[PDB]
Amino acid sequence: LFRTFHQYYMGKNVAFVPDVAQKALVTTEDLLHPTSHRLLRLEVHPFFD
Amino acid sequence: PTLAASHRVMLDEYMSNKQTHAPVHMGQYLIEEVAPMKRLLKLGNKVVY
Amino acid sequence: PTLAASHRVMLDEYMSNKQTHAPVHMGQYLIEEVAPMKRLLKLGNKVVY
Amino acid sequence: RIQYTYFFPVGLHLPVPRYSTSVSVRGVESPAIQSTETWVVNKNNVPLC
Amino acid sequence: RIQYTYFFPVGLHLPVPRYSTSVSVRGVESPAIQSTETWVVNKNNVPLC
Amino acid sequence: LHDYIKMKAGGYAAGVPRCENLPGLSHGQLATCEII
Amino acid sequence: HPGFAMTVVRTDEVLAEHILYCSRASTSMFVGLPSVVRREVRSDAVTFEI
Amino acid sequence: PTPVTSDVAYFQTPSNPRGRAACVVSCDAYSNESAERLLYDHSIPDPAY
Amino acid sequence: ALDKSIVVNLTSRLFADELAALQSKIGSVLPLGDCHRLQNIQALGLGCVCSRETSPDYIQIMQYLSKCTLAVLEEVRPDSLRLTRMDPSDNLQIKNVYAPFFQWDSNTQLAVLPPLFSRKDSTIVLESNGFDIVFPMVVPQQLGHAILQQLLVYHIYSKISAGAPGDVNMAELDLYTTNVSFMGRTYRLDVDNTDLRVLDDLSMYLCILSALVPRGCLRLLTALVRHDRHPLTEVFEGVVPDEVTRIDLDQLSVPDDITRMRVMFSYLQSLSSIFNLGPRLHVYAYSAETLAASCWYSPR
Repeated sequence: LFRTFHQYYMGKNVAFVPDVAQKALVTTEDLLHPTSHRLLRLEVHPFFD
Repeated sequence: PTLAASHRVMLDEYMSNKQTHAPVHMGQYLIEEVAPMKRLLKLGNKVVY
Repeated sequence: PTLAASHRVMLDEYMSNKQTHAPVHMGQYLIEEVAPMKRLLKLGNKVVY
Repeated sequence: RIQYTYFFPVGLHLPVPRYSTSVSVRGVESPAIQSTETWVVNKNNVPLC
Repeated sequence: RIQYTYFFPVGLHLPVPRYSTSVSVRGVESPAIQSTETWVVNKNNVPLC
Repeated sequence: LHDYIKMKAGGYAAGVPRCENLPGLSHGQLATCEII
Repeated sequence: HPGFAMTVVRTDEVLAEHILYCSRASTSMFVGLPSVVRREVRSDAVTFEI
Repeated sequence: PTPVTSDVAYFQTPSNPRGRAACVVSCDAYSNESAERLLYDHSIPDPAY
Repeated sequence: ALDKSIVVNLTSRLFADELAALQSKIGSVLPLGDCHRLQNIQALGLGCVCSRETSPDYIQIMQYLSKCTLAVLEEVRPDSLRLTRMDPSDNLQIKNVYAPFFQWDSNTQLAVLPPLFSRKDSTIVLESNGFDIVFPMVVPQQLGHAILQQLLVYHIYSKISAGAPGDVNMAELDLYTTNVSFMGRTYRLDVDNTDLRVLDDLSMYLCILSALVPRGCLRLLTALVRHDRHPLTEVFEGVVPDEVTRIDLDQLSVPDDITRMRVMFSYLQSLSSIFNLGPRLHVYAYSAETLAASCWYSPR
């Protein structure tokens, strides 16, 4: 588990952010604002991700 | 839209007084119907046209 | 000026009873419109001239 | 003959700064209850869940 | 075609001896709240934040 | 930084002005609102 | 809440319908005589001017 | 299936079960690509709201 | 009280397919080597110069353009046409049918050019008489001097590829040359993958100039050295390249530089004669949805 660990965290770039992390901080109305498509195209029905 | 109330209360408060009506409570709500037809609501014998 | 209400409440107290209107609360307020034209506000079917 | 389409919600939730307008209700107001039903009045003036 | 202007505030504050001239509102009471919006009834009678 | 803010916030046709980003209104001529 | 409150202005249109009253004989009218000018003579069309 | 925080103020007013309005008489004649922009875009806030 | 009407009679009736292609226009521009009122079909096209059997050229059109008399269609009866003569400083109405469709503008200036484009786009082939009629290419002048401009560049670099194809990249060629950017507008022409050859003789000329012309100025610089020699021309040592001033007139003998300096100026005039324009008509007023114009002719 050292070699699972050093080889991921050694010299890392800007750390990526997935969709689900991006939805789960943004507040209740802020999603429904027209500044954003790329959090609303992937909202289709609340059972699937 | 039509009549609705998310508890039996606000239907009774709807037919009680139309003028001093309250549309939103802390838990529930109401929608007064807006339609090209009206009716005579007839709980008991109170009539709200 | 026209209508404003810093919480949702005082629009309802504007249209429920106009004579015993509540214009100011601790944090909230209202401005009655004064304009050369006067409409019929129609939330639901309660009518304020 | 004339048709129409009516519009209708059920089972919602309102935001955190809750408020009241009603003078006379002592029931619901505890903020832990959550409504899961509505009430509609028919042709026959009969409430239905 | 007569035009006009319409003066309009949002996001205000009131001084130390706050009060409540009020028929009935159970809701917003505390001085911890600070309202940051207003509401205007539309030409077509829809309140918009 | 200017390429950040415009993302986070936001011509003529036959002699009549016409914005491209609205293909229709419903509530009449869309008014303007200002900042002081 | 940021550091300030703010005020908003708008406009409006009203397609009014107006009543114009004018009293009797407050304008004298001087009316000349109509004259003819021609312009833009093509080989397929001829346009005038009054 | 409606989100839990779609606010009730939409529902009293004649409107659509869609999240957007859908009047097409607003658009031009014969502009299919322009008339789809009313229904399905998410940069343009609604002809409703 | 003058009259003008040019009726063109025919031998054979037109087919039901040809007449609809000639009702596609009703007013256009035809060169017409005539002053009579009755005329045979062998002159109203450009097949007198530009035809199938001989190879087409681009001077002999532009010679024939300024020499000739323009005319405007009015009507296509099945028996016969009916053209209208173009007086110098006349006034009439013009529609366009031209391929590809270059959108007009009112208050502009027009030149008359030959079709160097696709043959299906250019002409209308008659089978009733087996004789072509070819239309001239009516383009505004700035566009006409720009549509010639990069195509003339396009034809020169084609011949480099056949000799040695490792010198010109076609992506660099099909991006900077077949694109027209005027009136804020873009256009795209025909690349012609059939084989072009209309604009070859300019490329035969202008490249044979480019060894003759900068050889030519060194003799003219050492020509008339005086203190009458004009004071503006002292300046133009700064414009002449550094390599040009290292040429002797030694190796080219004196009986040969005669044969240069006549042939020097001969191309420099005949190329001016076609770059300076052809017969023209200015259009003052115009509407787009009708395509009808309003002209006044300007001869040359």
